[PDB]
Amino acid sequence: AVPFVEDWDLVQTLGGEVQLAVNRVTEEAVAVKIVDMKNIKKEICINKMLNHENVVKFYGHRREGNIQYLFLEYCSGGELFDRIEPDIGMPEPDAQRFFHQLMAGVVYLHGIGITHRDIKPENLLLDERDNLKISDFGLATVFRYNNRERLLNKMCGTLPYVAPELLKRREFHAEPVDVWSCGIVLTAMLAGELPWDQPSDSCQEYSDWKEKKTYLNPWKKIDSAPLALLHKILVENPSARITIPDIKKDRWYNKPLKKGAKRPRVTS
Ligand SMILES: CCn1c(=O)c2c(C)n[nH]c2c2ccccc21
Repeated sequence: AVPFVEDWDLVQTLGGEVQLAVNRVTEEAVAVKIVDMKNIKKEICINKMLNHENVVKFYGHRREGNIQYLFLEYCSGGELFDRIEPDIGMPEPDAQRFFHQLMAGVVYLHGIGITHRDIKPENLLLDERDNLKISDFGLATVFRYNNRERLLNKMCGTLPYVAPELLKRREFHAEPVDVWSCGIVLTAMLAGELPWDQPSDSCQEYSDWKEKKTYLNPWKKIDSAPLALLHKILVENPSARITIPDIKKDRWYNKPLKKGAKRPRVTS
């Protein structure tokens, strides 16, 4: 009915490319991922299955020849990456809250049989109230279908975030890989640095971690409570690695640290 409601002005480059689009009539904002098909099909397919408060909402897609347009939730708070101060990290209570939200999103995805495969701060966006949303399902895949798990073998992800089994084994379970990358994200949040270029014994920093030399860099900056959680996540053997239901029982995970968003108040 309302004449111009389907018109969106592309106002600014967010990061093919991602454009911030604003509705001509309502002024509602959305992100438009523009992909020059000249993976997308899978990405759209996967997005249509998604509906969760810690996952970037998918509004739809439009053809237009060789260009694919994916309409996605706009996250005005930007990337989590930008909230991490180099060599420092961020306040522990903030890191805990983002970690809780990240686990909520991951539990949701795993519950529907989807693995993201590329969790890292660049792919974790923040809304207007600093709620974290998992983004970019370009590398995502179905690991469970009709209640049967399929083992993965494709090497996907980003080296500093990738689990060591993906470098050492032909096949591996999907879920522990996403848990591992969440561990590296937690490290980045608390220390403002990545612990190693990749989880290989040829990597001095990685061997040092396996030898428990936590008086070294990023580890010494942590705090014993979140560090004990990291000791459970960053375990080389994915079969021994902590699972999400057990992360949710962790002492640090459950430690009261952060006050809720401060609301207006006065005194009489
Ligand atoms: C360029 C990376 N990027 C996105 O991909 C995206 C999406 C999708 N929604 N909101 C954003 C977004 C918002 C602020 C800054 C970067 C962003």
